[PDB]
Amino acid sequence: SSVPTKLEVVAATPTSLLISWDAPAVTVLYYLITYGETGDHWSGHQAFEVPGSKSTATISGLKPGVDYTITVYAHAESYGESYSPISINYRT
Amino acid sequence: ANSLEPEPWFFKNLSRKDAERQLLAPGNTHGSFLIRESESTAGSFSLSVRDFDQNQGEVVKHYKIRNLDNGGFYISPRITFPGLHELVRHYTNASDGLCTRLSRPCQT
Ligand SMILES: [Zn+2]
Ligand SMILES: [Zn+2]
Repeated sequence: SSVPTKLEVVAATPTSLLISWDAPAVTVLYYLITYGETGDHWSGHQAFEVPGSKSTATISGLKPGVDYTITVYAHAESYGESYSPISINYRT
Repeated sequence: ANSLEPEPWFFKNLSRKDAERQLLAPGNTHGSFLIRESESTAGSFSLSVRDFDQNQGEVVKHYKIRNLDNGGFYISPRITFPGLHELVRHYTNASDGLCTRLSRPCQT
């Protein structure tokens, strides 16, 4: 099972997405969120950090009509292994 | 904390294309690697690695090392490291999602 759970888009424009997820019981210092066109190799994805107290994030600067894969990685320590990530797909 | 200048795998102001010609110089093979600082934005690093051949041609891949707010670094969001030294030893033990295991600093 993954941390967090219930990743979903909750708002969309042609160039941005708002995502939200179920607040986890376990400790989270920070999330790492990656996004990029489905099919692209992971090493070309964009990535950014949100603090472990937020349960939403905004992804902007997207191109319309593109399939994005969005993945959320929860980190329970300053350094080390994430929990099992959670991932969704969505088209702008 | 100035601990990168003695590292044999660290190359100060080295461009992506100079990293490729450096890693394609004689004496390197798959696993040969370097970390370089970006020439424009100080503090942002890349990992360049000599890959497995493709279609009898030599290959060099590049990975952005990304910066944590807490000062650490990561390539894959699945594992984060307190500095470049731990990042390098981790990917020297296993490829763990990189094209190839880091095996030898780039030979000059
Ligand atoms: Zn729902
Ligand atoms: Zn693409």
